[PDB]
Amino acid sequence: SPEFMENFQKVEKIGEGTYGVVYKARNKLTGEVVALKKIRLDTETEGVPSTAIREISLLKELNHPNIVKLLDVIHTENKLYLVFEFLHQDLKKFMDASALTGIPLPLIKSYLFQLLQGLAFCHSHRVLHRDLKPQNLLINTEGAIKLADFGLARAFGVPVRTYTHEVVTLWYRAPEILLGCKYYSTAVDIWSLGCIFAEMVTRRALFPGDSEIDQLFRIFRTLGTPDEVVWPGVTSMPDYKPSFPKWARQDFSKVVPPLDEDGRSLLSQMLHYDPNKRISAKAALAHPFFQDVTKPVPHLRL
Ligand SMILES: O=S(=O)(O)c1cccc2cccc(Nc3ccccc3)c12
Ligand SMILES: O=S(=O)(O)c1cccc2cccc(Nc3ccccc3)c12
Ligand SMILES: COc1ccc2c(c1)/C(=C/c1cnc[nH]1)C(=O)N2
Repeated sequence: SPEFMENFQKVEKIGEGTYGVVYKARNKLTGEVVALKKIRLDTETEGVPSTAIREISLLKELNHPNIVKLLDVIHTENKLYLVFEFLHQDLKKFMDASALTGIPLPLIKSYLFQLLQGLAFCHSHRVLHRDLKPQNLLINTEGAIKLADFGLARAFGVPVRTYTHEVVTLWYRAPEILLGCKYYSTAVDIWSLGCIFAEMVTRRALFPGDSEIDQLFRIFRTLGTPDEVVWPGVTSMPDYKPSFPKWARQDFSKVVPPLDEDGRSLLSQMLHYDPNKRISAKAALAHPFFQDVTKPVPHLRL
């Protein structure tokens, strides 16, 4: 039974994603709360490009406990509304609410483990998220965390220039992308997740840059400016410049003080410069850091 936008009551804005504001809404019929993503279509040059639709088809096929569920799609004139299951909060809001004490370690471990399961599934299904950030990681009352707001390799609808997409995205962007690499791999998601892991532990973003070059310099200042020994081929990457400052590597003992050797070991493998040495989602699940992983329920307040 087709739904119509007149069947949904706006409740409040709950997020700012790649396509603008995300609304919490209530289906006037069932009384069910949902999340709405609006996409403005620009049927100009030729209409909707098959290419973009292909990526979306793969996303549509995804079915996993750690990937937000799409409940319905609503088409209008030049618009597209996606009706999603509503989850309590996103990771950014949760961290902001827990910044005075920080997220308990078992929860950090549980969320990272679940995100790795979600990514392992995506990567084995030809799907990369590409824009991982705390804001698009959704947590529910039952302790689950889910991936949402996937980035497409190909632009789909009309772009939405927000701080989140133009700037925040940069903070979690893999160095090979910043250096203009030809074709990147699923490893770019592992980098993003590694940055998020660090952030959950320190309660502060690891590399908050405001431009690609500033982002790159912030990364070099902490992990050290990469070289051919550490990352074979780095000096020949499209945007690499011999004139980049040469910073020495800082110890994770200083970068993420609270973590023990198992945590640092995992983090180091996720933030490896060489995409070829960066741990895979599947391999990460077997890391000893998750030896005592459980399924705790969070302390959500609003
Ligand atoms: O294929 S649909 O079932 O609509 C669909 C289902 C779920 C998510 C979608 C995201 C973008 C475009 C779609 N299709 C689309 C294609 C052409 C014009 C407008 C929307 C999506
Ligand atoms: O919205 S997302 O949270 O990524 C999403 C979540 C769950 C299932 C999805 C299926 C198709 C397209 C999506 N996203 C999408 C990405 C780019 C443009 C249009 C739709 C899906
Ligand atoms: C950006 O894309 C999406 C897709 C489905 C979603 C949310 C966001 C979403 C966000 C959210 C933010 N704070 C509570 N819920 C939600 O509950 N379901």
